[PDB]
This record gives sequence, C-alpha cells and structure tokens, in this order.
Amino acid sequence: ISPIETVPVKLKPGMDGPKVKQWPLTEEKIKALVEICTEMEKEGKISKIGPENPYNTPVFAIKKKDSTKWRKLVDFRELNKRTQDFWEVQLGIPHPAGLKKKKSVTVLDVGDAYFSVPLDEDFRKYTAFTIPSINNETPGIRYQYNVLPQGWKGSPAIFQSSMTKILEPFKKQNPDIVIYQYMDDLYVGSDLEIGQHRTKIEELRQHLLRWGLTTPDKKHQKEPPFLWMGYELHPDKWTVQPIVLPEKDSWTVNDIQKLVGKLNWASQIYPGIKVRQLSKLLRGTKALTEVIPLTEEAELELAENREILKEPVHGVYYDPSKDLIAEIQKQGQGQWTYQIYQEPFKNLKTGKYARMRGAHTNDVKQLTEAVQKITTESIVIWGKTPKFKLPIQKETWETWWTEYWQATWIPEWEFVNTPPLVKLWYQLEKEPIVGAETFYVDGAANRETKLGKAGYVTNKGRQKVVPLTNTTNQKTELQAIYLALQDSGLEVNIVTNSQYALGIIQAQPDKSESELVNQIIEQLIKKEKVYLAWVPAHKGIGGNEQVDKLV
Amino acid sequence: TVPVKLKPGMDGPKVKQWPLTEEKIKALVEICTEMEKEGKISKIGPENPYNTPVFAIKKKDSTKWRKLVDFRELNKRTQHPAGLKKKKSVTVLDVGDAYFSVPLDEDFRKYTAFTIPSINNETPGIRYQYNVLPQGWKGSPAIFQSSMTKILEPFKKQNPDIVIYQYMDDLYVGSDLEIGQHRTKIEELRQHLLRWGELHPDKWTVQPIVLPEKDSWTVNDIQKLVGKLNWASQIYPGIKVRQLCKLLRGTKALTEVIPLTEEAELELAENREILKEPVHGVYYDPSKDLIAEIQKQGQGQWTYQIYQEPFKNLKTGKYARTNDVKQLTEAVQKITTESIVIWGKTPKFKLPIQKETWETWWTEYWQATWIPEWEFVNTPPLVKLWYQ
DNA sequence: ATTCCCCCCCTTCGGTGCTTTGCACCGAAGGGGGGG
Repeated sequence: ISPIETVPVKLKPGMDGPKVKQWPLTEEKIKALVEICTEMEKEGKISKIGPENPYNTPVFAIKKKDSTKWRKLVDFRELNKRTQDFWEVQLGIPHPAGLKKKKSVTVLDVGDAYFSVPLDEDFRKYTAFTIPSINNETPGIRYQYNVLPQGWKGSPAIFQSSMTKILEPFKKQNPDIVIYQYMDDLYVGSDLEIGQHRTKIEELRQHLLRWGLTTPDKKHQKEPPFLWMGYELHPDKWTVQPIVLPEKDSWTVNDIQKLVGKLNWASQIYPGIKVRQLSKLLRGTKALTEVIPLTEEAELELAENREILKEPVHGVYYDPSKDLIAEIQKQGQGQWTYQIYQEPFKNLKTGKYARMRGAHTNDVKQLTEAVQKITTESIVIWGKTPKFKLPIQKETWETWWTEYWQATWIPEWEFVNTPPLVKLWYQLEKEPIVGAETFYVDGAANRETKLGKAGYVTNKGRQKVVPLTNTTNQKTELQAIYLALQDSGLEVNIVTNSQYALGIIQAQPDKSESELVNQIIEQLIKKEKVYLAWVPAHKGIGGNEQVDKLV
Repeated sequence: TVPVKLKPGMDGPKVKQWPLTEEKIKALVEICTEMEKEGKISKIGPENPYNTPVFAIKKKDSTKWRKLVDFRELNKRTQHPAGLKKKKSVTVLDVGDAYFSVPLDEDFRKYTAFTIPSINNETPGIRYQYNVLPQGWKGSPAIFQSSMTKILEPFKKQNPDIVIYQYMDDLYVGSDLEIGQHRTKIEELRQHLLRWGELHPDKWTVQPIVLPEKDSWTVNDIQKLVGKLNWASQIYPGIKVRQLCKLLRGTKALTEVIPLTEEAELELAENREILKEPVHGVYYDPSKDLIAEIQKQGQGQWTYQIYQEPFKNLKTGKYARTNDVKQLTEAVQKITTESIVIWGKTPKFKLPIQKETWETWWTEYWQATWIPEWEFVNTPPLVKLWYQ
C-alpha cells in the first residue's frame, strides 16, 4: 500500500451515511463479484465487517467490454450526494500543440491507481457494501473499503493531490525534465539522449514504487508513435487518432448527434469543418429514435466533411522563440474557421466558431467574438496572445469601433485579402437628407385581440395604412418602418417614435432570426442614403397628430 | 482579533480561476514561494472546497509584480472624514505590507483559498491558504484598525491639520498645504510609519447639461432639442415644452428652416437657466449602494453618473484621456478613487462593454489594489446624446 | 439498468431585467465528442 498520509474527508454537515438496499442480481454476476471481493480482501483493498455497520450501498457488475470479464461497480450516488464538496484541481485538458519538441519522450500509466491510495480511516465505514447474499436465504458477506473507491466523487481529487505530492520531490531534483500529469497518465520529456533518458525513467519508476505506486510494463510506451490523450505523438508532429464517421442510410436523431460530435472533435486539426446544416436537423425533433430524412443542404455539408476527412492532416509542436499567428476565414451563415501556426502552412492547431449569440448581429460583431475566443483558448495553451490576420479592412474596423456605442477592441492584427471580406452592408446618415421625402411612421396594435395597424404619412400628399393580424407593438413598428422603406425612393428620412426599432436598426445587422427584420435589412441595402430619427412618442410632433390618430 | 465568522446562513467563495498569461504565472509562482517560506501562506489539498481568483499587476509602473486576490465574494459575506473632500491635495499611500505581521484566525483561513494555474494544464493547480491577514479583504483594515491609531497618534497630534483616511490597503493623506510642503510632510509620515513597521478633489467639477445654441433652427434640430428637454424633465422638472412643440406641428421636411417665434425664445432661454443649476435634493444615503453608469461618447470621451436612485445624480463627470478597453479600465479606476475620497464606498459599475471582452483584457491594464462590482449593459443607450 | 472527475459544442428551457407584459440576454441542463 502507499505510505502516503490520508486526506481527512467527512460528510456534509447534518447528513448521514447511505442505507440503500441492494437490488437482486442474476446468478451469473454474483460469482464474479464474490471472486473479485475475495481477491480484493486478500490483497487488503477491502475488509470484512461485522453487524455493527448500519450503512450499505448497492453493487453491480459490468461487461468491461470484454464479455468474459465482469468489472465490479458500486452505485455511490447516495454517498456522493451526502459527501462534502471538493474543489477540482484539474482546470483543463492538455493539448499536444502546447508541447515543445523533445529529444526523448516517454508515456507511462500507473496500474491500479485508486486502489493504491489509502482511504481516510473514519470514512471507511460509509463505503460499506454487501454482496447479493447468494441466490438467497444466507446473508451476503459485507465489506468496507480501505482504499479509494471507484464511483466515489472524491476519488479523483484525492488521487491527483497524492500524485502531485509524490512527484514534487522528483521534479525538484530534476528541474530539466517536463512531466505532464493527467490523472494516472504521465508524459515525461527531456532533452537527454535515449540512454540517459531511459536511466532517468527507471529512477522515476523506482521513486513511484517507493510510495507503493506501480507502473506495469503493458501500459509503458517506449517507442513512437505515442498514444497520448487521444492523440498520436511523433517526434516532430502530432495527429488525432483515426476518426470513423457513420455511414447510415436512414439517419436518426441519435446518429446525427453522434455525427456532429465527432466532427467537432475533428475540427481541432481538420480545417474547414462545417456542422451548421447538420445541427439544424436537431431542431424541432425530440425523440432520440425518430428518423430524420437528410435535406439537400445537409447532404452537401456531409459530402464536403467526408471529402475533408479523407486526406491525412497533421499538426506541429510549439517553438517558444517564434511568434504565434492566427488567421481567420469566413464561411458564411455565421461560420468561421481559424488556423493558429508559427510558420506558414504548418498549423499548430485549427478550429471553428459558429455560435449564434443574439437575435440580430452582423459580421463585425461575430469577428470580434471569434477573436476573443481564439485569444482565450491561446492563453490557456501557450500563455501568450497570437497576432491576428483577419479578412476585415482597417478602415472598416476604424469606422465600426468609432461609431459604436460599446467599447470593443482587437489586439495586434493585420489585414489579409482573402474573400469573402467582412464589411457593413449599409450606413445610416448622421444628418437629414435634403430633398428626400420624410416618412412619419407609426404602428399600433391592440394587445387584447392581437390586431393592429401599421402606417405612415409623408411630407407630400401621400399616406398609407395596412392592417396586421396576430401582432404586437414592436412588430407593428417594424412593419411601419418596412412599409416606409418599401414605397420610397433611393434617399429617405424616416422619423419614428419607437426606441426598439431604432435600437435594432442602428446596430447595422445583416442577419436576424426574425423574418420581418431580414426584409428591412434587404430593403436598407437597396437604398442609397437613409436617415433614421427618433421623436418623442406623445408630445404633439408632426408624427404624433397625423401619424398616431391613424394607424 | 479573532472571531471573524461569516454572515449567518451562507457559505464561502467558490469562484473559478480563469486563465493567466505565462508572464504573470511566473510572477505568482515566485511571489507565493517567497510567502510560503515566511509562513504567510501554506499549501492545502483538495479537501478545501473554497476558491477565489488571483492574478498579478504592475502598480505604479515600478517593474515589480504585485499579487492581487479577488476577494469580492469573500467581502460580501463577512460582515469617513467629510472634510477630506474639501481638502486641496489627497496623497494615497500603500499600507498593504503591514497586515502580514497580524496572524489570521485559524477557523477563518479556509475561506482564503486560491489556486495558481499552469500553462497548458501541465500540472494540477497549486492551492494555498492565508495564514496572516490577506490584502484586499474587508477585514484586514478592521482588525489592524486598533493598531493604526497607535502609529498615527504621534503624527496626527503633531500636525492636526493633516487629515488621514484608510481604505483597504490605501492611506489617504489630505492637507491644505502647497505642492512642496505637502510632499515634505508625506516623507515625514512615511518615515514615521517605518519606525513601527496626488488627487486634487478641490479641482473636481460637476458636469452640467448644456442646450445647443443656434441662430436658425431646422425641423430636425427642434425635434432633437424637444427630445432632450422631455428626457431632462425627469431630472430637472420645471422644464415645459409647449412653445417648442408648437413649431413641430404638421408634416414638414426634416431640413425645413423654422423661424423661432419671439414667444418661443423665452422657453428656450428660460429652460437653459433651469438647466444651468445644481439640482438639489440629492442626499447620499449611507445605507444604499452607489451605482456608476458609464457611456462612450466617442472620440476618446467618456461620461459617467454616480447615483443611488434613478434620475437623482449625486455626481456627474466626463473622462477624456486607440485602446477602448484600456480607456474604460482607466475610467473605472479614476471614478472609484473619486468615490472613496468623497463617500468612502466603491460604486457598482454598469460598464458599456461585452462581458467576454471585459474579462479577457481588464486585468492587463488594472493598477489598483481594490476591485469594485460591475454589471454589463446590453441594451443600446445611444438614443440622442443626453449626457454630451 | 442502474458508477466517478475534467474540457468542448449545439439545442432547449427557465430566470431576469426593462418596458413596449413582449423581447433580449444568460446560465444551467439534456444530447453528443474526447481524456483518465
């Protein structure tokens, strides 16, 4: 056993140990369970208890993906509910792109990890369980855990802390050795030759064995490629382990959900992965077995993804002496791809951004969100912010961030001329246009019956009113603005009493969930010059007497 | 002192760490290693369920890193000289490296836990807890309050005119002296503190509201003016818009020139006199909290209002000065320092920024030892420049 | 038929705030992917 000090663990205040009774099990499962319990008892993992233990916990078996083998599991859900809270020290997942090129590299796994760290003496009684007392009659034998149980929510944090405590003196005495520790998986890198590295690896292995932790040779990797954390590590490059997409002929909701998940995983190194048209098939259908026919757009995206996922694609490692550069491309419909590299055509890692934040937004807003996401992700992996290459022009960004009411920023970046370019499709005039008609618009909807009218009056002798059904004040105001745009020339001044419509339009969107707003946008692009003015709602202005007592 | 129990019926902080740059991480590791040797902090395990964010700053551009802990959530669960405002010069000195000699209560140390992250998640984060009085926690000046008087008694009685105020880790020394004599007394105070171990509030001016002045007014210009007065009626009542509304009747071109009637110039002028007045009836409630709204006026111009109740402004200002986030961060630190000197409480900001934008970059340009509470506004508050 | 911890994306639903009792935004939970 590990001679490491135990971590004092208690239950939540005012709580008690579980008293659940074990559900019946088949005669096939019980034999494997009693054999496993006997082996663990003889090894010291568990101890037999007498009738003084009131607590209990159900125990079952799983196939362990081996058919013949039957792994024993314990349903610690009650204990986990009644167990004090822990703070997880695993703040993220290591990425191979952040690894530096190393002359010598090893991957080790600690066998029987949880069963090596002792459990706190006072907490062992709560972990008591009983084996399905045979077919029945004679009671089952009851055991209690002496080591970290599997299925208990406190096991990972305790084991991680114990591993860190074990490893810290070795790292202190070997400052030139990089050790990536993730649960029981160790990645050891050094610049020494193969002989010195192998000598130091055995020194580390004997150090772990001094504390009871064992490293079996079946999980010890000595030659490349290294299967590490789902990636294949080579001396100068890395790749994800092979990805197999489904080839169903009649897709379901679950099949599409699994398909989208694998494409997100593949997007970290495969460039140009799109999942927008495929994830749209998951809207409106909630049954996990319902068969969804593939649409025409979804079929196109699937074929493109299959074509992209055919050629071999690999990444490279990180050199601290060079500057990180991230380049962004736009794919349409709110989708962006990006590649982070250090030298051209050698990607450190790729990725995509397709989040739809807000009901109304433009390309410039989404570009800033993508830049912020890339910066946050890069700080985690490498610790520094990369230099950006965006398809937006400097003057466009200057105009946007100078005319915008919010504070927005982008770090050091330069313009790259790769279409499609990011631009604002229309601009609102800051002053009224001389000679253009003025449209005083107003839309009023009755809340009770959800009926209303939207209309406009103009400087000349024109005036229009249109009735709307199943509408509200906001929709009527938007429809009044739309009517004003519809029947005017190329230059128009529009005076409205609605702050909601002005707030929507003034942000310069080009896409919107609402269908009415999209028509307004497509009408605004046609116009040459447009001025939008706000007027007080009910203060006798010209758009208050002849526009309100009307629509 | 000792019992520093929390407010009844609530638990400690459980905030996440958020990523840090490797330049700042190297600073925290060196700083926390030195503090561990001195016994100020000690390593803990995962059995402690509490956590508060931590990061490092470069205050005063001294090229020496300083550790900062975000105790905003611990301060909310722990439970002022009016003549300082009228003073001429307020010097702000740091007394943070003085609570390290006062041990913290043993039962309270578990709530001060923090985690130092690692680059690329190489190792699980290293966790520590405070053994002495931490910096940034509201209880640090309160427990050391009884010890500051013993050091400020030989000084305050020597120079009664000196007004000294302590907030968090900062000492506010206010005097009516000159530019040079104030500095000499500051050095005497600094050396006096060593034995035991630049603001100008008089120059602060309120920002009033000004109506535009024109010789000829168009329909669009009057419509914009009418909107201002109607909005300003809630702040400064006694503003009536009837003789100005009578010039906006009937469908007219937005650029049509409207001749101002002789009877309407009175209301335009009369409302200007009403507008050029400090609206009284604003009394700072010591129980309620301060709210500071900030609006981006463009061209490197920011306006702010400090209020406890809507439309009842306690203070109006304007901060002038490529980097929008840095400008906003500088404004927050300047408004907060104003409120501490004037009222003694940090305001609750309503920043005109995206939440993701702020959290990514605000630590880069921060230089204060205290952190106020802020909320992010999303509705577009740009309909007319009411506070221009 | 039954476990545990961590990171991510995409969709759905309830809560919150301002105002225009509708609408926009946000966070948590469901599904999926990956690691141990």
